[PDB]
Amino acid sequence: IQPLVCDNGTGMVKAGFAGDDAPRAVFPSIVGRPRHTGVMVGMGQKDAYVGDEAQSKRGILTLKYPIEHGIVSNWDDMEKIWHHTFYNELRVAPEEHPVLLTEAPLNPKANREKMTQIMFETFNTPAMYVAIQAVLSLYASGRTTGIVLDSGDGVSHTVPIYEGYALPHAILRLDLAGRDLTDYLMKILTERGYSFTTTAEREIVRDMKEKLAYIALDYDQEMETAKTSSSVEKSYELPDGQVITIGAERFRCPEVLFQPSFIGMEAAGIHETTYNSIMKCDVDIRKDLYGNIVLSGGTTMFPGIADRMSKEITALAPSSMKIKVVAPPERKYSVWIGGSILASLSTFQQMWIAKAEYDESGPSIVHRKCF
Amino acid sequence: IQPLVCDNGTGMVKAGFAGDDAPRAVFPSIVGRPRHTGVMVGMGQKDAYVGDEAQSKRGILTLKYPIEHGIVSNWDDMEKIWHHTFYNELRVAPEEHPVLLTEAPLNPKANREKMTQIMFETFNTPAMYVAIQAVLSLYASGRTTGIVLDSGDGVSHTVPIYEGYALPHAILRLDLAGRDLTDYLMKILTERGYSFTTTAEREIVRDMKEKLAYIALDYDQEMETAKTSSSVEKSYELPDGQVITIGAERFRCPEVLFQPSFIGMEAAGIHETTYNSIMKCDVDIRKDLYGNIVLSGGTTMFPGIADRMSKEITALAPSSMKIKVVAPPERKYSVWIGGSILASLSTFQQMWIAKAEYDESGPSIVHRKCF
Amino acid sequence: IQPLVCDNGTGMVKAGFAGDDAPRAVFPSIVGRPRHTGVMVGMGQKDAYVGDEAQSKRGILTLKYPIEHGIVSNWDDMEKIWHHTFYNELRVAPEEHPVLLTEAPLNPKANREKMTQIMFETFNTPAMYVAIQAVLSLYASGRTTGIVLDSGDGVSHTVPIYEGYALPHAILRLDLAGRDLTDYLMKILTERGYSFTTTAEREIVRDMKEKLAYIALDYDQEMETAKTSSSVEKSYELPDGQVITIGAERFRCPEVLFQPSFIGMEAAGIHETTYNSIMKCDVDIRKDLYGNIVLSGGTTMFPGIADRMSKEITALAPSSMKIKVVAPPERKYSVWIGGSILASLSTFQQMWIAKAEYDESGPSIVHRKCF
Amino acid sequence: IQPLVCDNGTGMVKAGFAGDDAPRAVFPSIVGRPRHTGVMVGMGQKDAYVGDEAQSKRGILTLKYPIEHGIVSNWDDMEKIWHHTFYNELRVAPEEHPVLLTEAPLNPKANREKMTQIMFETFNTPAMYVAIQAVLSLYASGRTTGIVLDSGDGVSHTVPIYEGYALPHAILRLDLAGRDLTDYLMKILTERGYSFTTTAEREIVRDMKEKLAYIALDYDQEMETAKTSSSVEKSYELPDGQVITIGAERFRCPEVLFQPSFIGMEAAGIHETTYNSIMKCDVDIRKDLYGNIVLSGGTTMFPGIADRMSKEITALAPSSMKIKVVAPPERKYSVWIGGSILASLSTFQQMWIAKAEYDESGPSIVHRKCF
Amino acid sequence: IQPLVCDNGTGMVKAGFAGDDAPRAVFPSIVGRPRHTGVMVGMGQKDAYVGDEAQSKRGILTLKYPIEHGIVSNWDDMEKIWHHTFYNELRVAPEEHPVLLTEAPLNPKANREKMTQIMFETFNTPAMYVAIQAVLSLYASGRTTGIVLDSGDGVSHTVPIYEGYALPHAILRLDLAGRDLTDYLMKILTERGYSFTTTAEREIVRDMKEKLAYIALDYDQEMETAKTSSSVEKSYELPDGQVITIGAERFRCPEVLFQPSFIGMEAAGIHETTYNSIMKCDVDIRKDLYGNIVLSGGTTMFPGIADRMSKEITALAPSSMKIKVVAPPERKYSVWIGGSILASLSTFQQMWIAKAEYDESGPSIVHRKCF
Ligand SMILES: Nc1ncnc2c1ncn2[C@@H]1O[C@H](COP(=O)(O)OP(=O)(O)O)[C@@H](O)[C@H]1O
Ligand SMILES: Nc1ncnc2c1ncn2[C@@H]1O[C@H](COP(=O)(O)OP(=O)(O)O)[C@@H](O)[C@H]1O
Ligand SMILES: Nc1ncnc2c1ncn2[C@@H]1O[C@H](COP(=O)(O)OP(=O)(O)O)[C@@H](O)[C@H]1O
Ligand SMILES: Nc1ncnc2c1ncn2[C@@H]1O[C@H](COP(=O)(O)OP(=O)(O)O)[C@@H](O)[C@H]1O
Ligand SMILES: Nc1ncnc2c1ncn2[C@@H]1O[C@H](COP(=O)(O)OP(=O)(O)O)[C@@H](O)[C@H]1O
Ligand SMILES: [Mg+2]
Ligand SMILES: [Mg+2]
Ligand SMILES: [Mg+2]
Ligand SMILES: [Mg+2]
Ligand SMILES: [Mg+2]
Repeated sequence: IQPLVCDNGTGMVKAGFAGDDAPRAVFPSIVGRPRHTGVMVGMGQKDAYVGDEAQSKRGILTLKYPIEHGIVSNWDDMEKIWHHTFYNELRVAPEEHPVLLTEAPLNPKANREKMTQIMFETFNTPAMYVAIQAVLSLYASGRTTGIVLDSGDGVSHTVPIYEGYALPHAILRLDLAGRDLTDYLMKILTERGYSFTTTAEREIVRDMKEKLAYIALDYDQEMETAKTSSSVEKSYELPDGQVITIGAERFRCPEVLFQPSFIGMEAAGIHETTYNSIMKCDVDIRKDLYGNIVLSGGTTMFPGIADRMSKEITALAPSSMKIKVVAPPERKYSVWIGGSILASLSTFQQMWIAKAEYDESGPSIVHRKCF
Repeated sequence: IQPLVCDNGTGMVKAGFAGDDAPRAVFPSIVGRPRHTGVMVGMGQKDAYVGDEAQSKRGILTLKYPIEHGIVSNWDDMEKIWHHTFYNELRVAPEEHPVLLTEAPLNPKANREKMTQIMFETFNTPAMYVAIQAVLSLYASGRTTGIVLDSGDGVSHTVPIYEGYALPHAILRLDLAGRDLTDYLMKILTERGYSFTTTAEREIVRDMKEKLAYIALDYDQEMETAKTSSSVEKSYELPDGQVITIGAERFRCPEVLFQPSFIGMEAAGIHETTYNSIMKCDVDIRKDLYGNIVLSGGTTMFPGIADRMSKEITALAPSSMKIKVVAPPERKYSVWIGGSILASLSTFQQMWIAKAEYDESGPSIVHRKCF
Repeated sequence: IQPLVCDNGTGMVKAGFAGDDAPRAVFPSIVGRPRHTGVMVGMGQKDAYVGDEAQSKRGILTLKYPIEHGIVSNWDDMEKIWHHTFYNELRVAPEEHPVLLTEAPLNPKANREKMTQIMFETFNTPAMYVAIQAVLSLYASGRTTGIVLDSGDGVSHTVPIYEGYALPHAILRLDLAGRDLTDYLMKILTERGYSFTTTAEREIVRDMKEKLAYIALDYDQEMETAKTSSSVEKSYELPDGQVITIGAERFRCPEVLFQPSFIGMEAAGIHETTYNSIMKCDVDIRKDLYGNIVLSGGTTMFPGIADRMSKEITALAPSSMKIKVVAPPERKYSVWIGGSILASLSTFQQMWIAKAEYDESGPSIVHRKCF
Repeated sequence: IQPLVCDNGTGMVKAGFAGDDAPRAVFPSIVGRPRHTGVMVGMGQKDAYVGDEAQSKRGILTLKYPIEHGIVSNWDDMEKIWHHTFYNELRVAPEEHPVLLTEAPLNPKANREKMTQIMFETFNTPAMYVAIQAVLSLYASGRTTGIVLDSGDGVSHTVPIYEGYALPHAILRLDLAGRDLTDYLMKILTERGYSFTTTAEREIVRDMKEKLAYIALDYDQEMETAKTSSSVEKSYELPDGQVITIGAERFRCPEVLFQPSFIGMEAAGIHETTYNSIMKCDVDIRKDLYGNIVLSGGTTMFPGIADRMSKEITALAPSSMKIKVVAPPERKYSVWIGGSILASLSTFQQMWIAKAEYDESGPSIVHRKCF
Repeated sequence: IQPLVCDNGTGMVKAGFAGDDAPRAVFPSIVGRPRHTGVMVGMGQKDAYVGDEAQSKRGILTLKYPIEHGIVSNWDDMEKIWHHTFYNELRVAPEEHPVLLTEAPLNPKANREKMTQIMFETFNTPAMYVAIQAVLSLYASGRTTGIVLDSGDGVSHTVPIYEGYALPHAILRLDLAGRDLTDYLMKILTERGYSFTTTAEREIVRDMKEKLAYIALDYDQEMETAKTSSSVEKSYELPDGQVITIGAERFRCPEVLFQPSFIGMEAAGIHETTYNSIMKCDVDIRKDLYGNIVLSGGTTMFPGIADRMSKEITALAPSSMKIKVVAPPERKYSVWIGGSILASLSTFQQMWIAKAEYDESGPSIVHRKCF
């Protein structure tokens, strides 16, 4: 009876039972299709590889995320990911457990409504609820007032909350996330002389982004130090044994997250995003929001992102307020942990919109906006 | 058996037992309502914040004084303040102690009568009495003849008294008080370039009025000195660390209390108010009223208001009479102290109109006009 | 010798000679800066695009209004707009004609004073005057008593006037204007699934606001009708040929102007703004102000705003007084027409503060407060 | 003093003086080495044949392009091509004229920097500049806004430009070009039964690609017509008198340029390449880029490539925008003509980085990114 | 009902029933014609000797392989080999069993189509299929991912396969095979002084190639050791008792297979062939192809060809990947064994194109490209 907490994130799908501490199913939301063979059912190799099988057969597939910046945009491959999780990764009938789902804020209502329609009509979910990822990360942080800055690979949204009482009029969202960081690493590794153009090469560049790239404090001084051949240069073994010496491109990929004009995404920086979310909030809230700024999402796992977020809000904020950038471990999993917290909550048990209630009112039930 | 002395003032509610020297419950009469969330009982955050809790959650609330210039005008939030005091601030059953209540003079009789009705029928008060604030401040001043000039944030009323023998035909009341001073500080800080429009910003402006504003002697000479950048300029830290340099707006807010045409309240100045209350009194009373003019209420806590009241009555009075402007400390609390004096008085124990007497005669009992 | 009437409005700058009927220069107050190229003077493309040139190059620029809610806040780009008008749009030496300027009421005095300083010291204006926009719109309405309700894209201020005799103590100002309507249309088109985040997309959303949005009578009944797919849905061609079907978002953008809590601007509605400006005025003035309420500014060009202003003041006013909501054509240009009227007036020729008088008294001359 | 414009293209090297209309030196960038004899200096036949001499001795040589997809990858044979041009083809001392050089965009910086090092240190160039081929082709097209789609035998890069103001964040590059078309013609002539495996046979296949292959409109209908023995079949005389009847292989070689999955180059088609370069650009730029799409490079000389580019962007673009595929004559030479235009420009005379300036700053001068 | 598996190889024709382990008919594909007598039917000696009879009468015949590098090029003698097999070697009616046929990849389609036409119209085959030899050798190797390097006497083709999913865009073929090795042994035995010019002498040279020639590790060091008269010299008895001492010509015949420039076949070496077939494949496939490289065909029966293939791919591959050159026994027969595996497969029973289906669709059926 432990309800399912499926973090339906952009990059990877995290899923597991409520009341746990780590998801069982941790695998990327990738559906792979072959590119140099026939789809004959007769010999019948397969047709589609989902997640870790797609990661194994990464070479002969056309890997494509079905979702697009939170918008699902492709229902068939998404549904393939759904039943693949439910019947191969967690191995439970979907009518046995309720399904608590996650999303990015400010989504088009057709996405939430048709996702509810598929969960209720294809899988016959007993009951469900769709929650914002940032409120879940705040509940997993163990506090009541903070700003949760999630940036999960398609989105980068900020949400301020003050002792509960969620503020819908200062939630704001960007598009600069880890996908653009991967594409910028493609555009910047062309300077070294290494061709990266395919989806397998895309996943290799994404792996180099995860394991190799750090973030500096002063970008200009670090560019000054990246003139002599110093310790900023580093090698990396490719899966065919090839070695790439990555020099100044270590720190100049997370520089996009604080200078979005380097890829031409005309928007504010993430520090300016959070500071303007503070400025949209009124006074007497700011003192409790300058001191509990909380990072979340997997793209806050850069080494030194907290001290880059410090000295930069500090330049924007007045210099008499405590700038307490809080970045815990398991920032990848904070949304799932908060979903497991709310799914275990007895007070939350009023919020499970049942399929019976879906047949009672109709598909317009999913925008009642309660907690 | 010590009866309750509840100063039901406009700005803050002062309450405490009789025979004390300071009220236990000192908190503003503010009921706050949320403005960016739902009022769902299920999660059930709260619904209303009263006084100091509203002062803590000042940012996310719509703060609103229920009372209006002495007229209560909103019975539900006022009743919320009543039981919040009686069960959270003083922590006593209201049938255990009698309740001595305060009011501004010349109120509409429905306010006093329905307040008596709520104290007798909702709370089951054993006995009560409603007294004028100025007579209480005179009894706390320790004299028998004087003019008490109370101005408590919605009202500014003057009462002359001569050795007892309260004069109902020279009591006169205005509306110019600290609320209009706060709104004038909003209108005058727009010249500096600081937006103040919300109720949280209203309370911040009220705090600046309390802690920063003094009152001059000659307003024209002080405007003459407020042309060079001199010591009249002063800074102030806001709760988000913002700094406002307040220059000539220090002294030009209490200038409204002696020039009410600056906000368009077409009435007499407070000095002209008191002088005309003297002129409404007959001769052989004036000599004992020019020498015992007593300030009271929290809006007489401006630095130098006594010497501004001097030289100004002196210009109105003939120059052969002692103009003795008396302004003690605890002018905020003088009404409560006089209420504690009368509530301790054995002679006053005839005046406690009981709920039994309320059932004896009816709701018209509250206008017998005795001492 | 025809003096310049420059409507220095928030959205667009209207300017022309006195004694005319329409401004020659009608172009938005926008200074554009490039975002994907170098500012090398050698090839020297340009550096800044002003107004209609910025509107032409809307795609490759960072369009930014220099002004901010009446406050100019950026003197260099504003000065660029000034000399661009004077030397490209009207083509006259600024010392040849006097310059009558417009502003929103309750501005910080540094804005008016430094604007006068730039007009007198950079351009060498012969003489000038700064007038409130609402008094100009009343003079262009051809009446002597009314309430002018201007809402020009950064401000929304109301001014009551009774047979001349301007009342400074009932003029009141808000911040809810067309800029917030554009940002709310961004926040509400995210529900349809159309990304609008850049300044070019901002101007496209502003164009859709001008050409597509109407205003309802009963918002709740119109939301009731916006459940079936009815004629409230409508398409719009984007400059790349894209088509957006706008349904209930037609009428729910001007709903912000009568429900400012939908964006969290905690203030009164525009109807409550005007009604409270009436209540700040005394009786015997109200009968001549309930019958001559005059709309002005470009954001009163919504279809049906007069009948929305009716039935809503009528619910606030007593039901025995004529509620005559007057909304002429050319409400965009009414401030400029009234400026052309006063600039043609021989009686007004005492009010032209010359640069010689600026050197006579000093920069404190601009607050003498005469008509 | 007419500076050298050397189109350093992949296939052939075009070079000539500035201010002309056609290059003097038009010969392929091929260095040939013997394969059935000794390299004895004693008799001393030769050692290497460059370009047209290699084309004459095509049979007994191992013909090899030194460059590789824009990357030079072989400095000695490239330097042989350089001095062979400068001393046999144009016959001028390289210190007499400045050398304007061309390249494909997104090259590894070592290629540009060491090419500058060789031009400055081996040849002692007086001054130089390296320009993108697409900007040169746009300047030779005589317009200011367009998308130049160059595909010169190793690369196929698209560049959007809007009234100057070069956009570095929508330039994107592929590898599918004429080299892969030649290798696909080898792989597809094996079906006819004609062995092509050597570099002489490679050049013969390249000549058949130039002179024989057209491009269809509907590939499926043209495959339908290529079932009956129709006029799509055609003969060709080889240099030994052999005759090959080429049937459906006429049109199915440029089909690779619009179906890159036929050789397994997992990327977008050239139409999808240009359409995604449009989509990377923002709106208000697209209308001026759907109407001025410009082809360039020698591999746009297929018969009917303009009408194949039409009806295919039209299926991708919305059907309300003018799709004006512009394909001039001399698309081979457009880069050289634009180089002759900029090399004649007096405004461009600031951009000639001298060898003196190379000794001033150092070899890092070649990435200042100015026009 | 066991279907025929006829390895239609270049050198010898292997044929036998499915489900066996060795072919019954193992004889060379040679048709012999007399050269010193008349073809009179009257006495009627014979006219043509096929295979082993031609091998017996090797002296008085003009032995000629009908096939040419996979291309059959002579239909009458090939048809003689077909019915000679079917009626003298296996002794079964061809309509009794289906016939699974083998071929080299990239053949001209007329060869496959007319071979199908002869099998269906002359012999009346019930059903058939034509498979690539390398896929058969991989299925006989018992793995799913590898590179099969077949070199059967006319061809030398490499095919990479990854868990099924056959890659048509990295299959590549040469012409250097055992025929050229035999002709090079003719050209190199002229140095010893032994005339070999006839087809009988050709078969004797081929027998010496099979039984006498090994392959070295370092060719230069083995040439260094082939200066003193050492154990590299060896004798051989000819069928007339003649003895040839073969010295350095032992190892210098398979040196052609790794140095194809010694006969002037301008192509890559077999190690460079396989390495470039790896490079044509993408990454994440290479690790499973560097470790399962599989030799096949009879010309991989040289002593030490595995250790020559090692240290040579190892010099080309990076030195951090396992180079596992796998060379089983029965590399001659691996194609036939894999054909017997697929001909026994029940899943493969969809692939038997019947003569009925040949009359259904037509002769274009043989290019449907399924497994
Ligand atoms: N060590 C790391 N450093 C920087 N980024 C990381 C690291 N590990 C993971 N990431 C980023 O986190 C992403 C996956 O986490 P997350 O954003 O939570 O997925 P989702 O998109 O589902 O929210 C990866 O795409 C990667 O970009
Ligand atoms: N130091 C001060 N200077 C000027 N005014 C003050 C000061 N302290 C308090 N006040 C005024 O006193 C008010 C509260 O006191 P009081 O008038 O007694 O409340 P009530 O309205 O209940 O009578 C505040 O609203 C403030 O305007
Ligand atoms: N047809 C229309 N319907 C609604 N609003 C309009 C219309 N036309 C113009 N507007 C509004 O009027 C504004 C420009 O007029 P105005 O407010 O006079 O400019 P300013 O800010 O200079 O006063 C635009 O920003 C737009 O928001
Ligand atoms: N008539 C033609 N039809 C198709 N392609 C052609 C034709 N003429 C030339 N080409 C192609 O143009 C190439 C040479 O031109 P170009 O691409 O400008 O050289 P570069 O590689 O130097 O840019 C040749 O390799 C050939 O592939
Ligand atoms: N012991 C051996 N050493 C080297 N090569 C051999 C040996 N035995 C056979 N061969 C080669 O194998 C060839 C026959 O095998 P194979 O290539 O399978 O025939 P096919 O051409 O039908 O594929 C002979 O022509 C010979 O060149
Ligand atoms: Mg995630
Ligand atoms: Mg009080
Ligand atoms: Mg305007
Ligand atoms: Mg070229
Ligand atoms: Mg064989």
